[PDB]
Amino acid sequence: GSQRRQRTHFTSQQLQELEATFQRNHYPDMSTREEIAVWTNLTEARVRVWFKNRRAKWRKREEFIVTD
Repeated sequence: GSQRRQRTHFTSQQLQELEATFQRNHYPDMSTREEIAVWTNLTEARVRVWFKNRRAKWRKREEFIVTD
């Protein structure tokens, strides 16, 4: 098949809830991936793919580092 809308698997609003919930949860699971997807019109696979790409991008950006 193919996509019903011209989107890069996310919207400019969904990406904000993903990078916000990434602050409270750095490693979501089947239950927590669904918890964020449920009110953002996503599925757990979109969340898993996004967090996988975000960890790979975080390491170039150094968005969080432990200072202790």
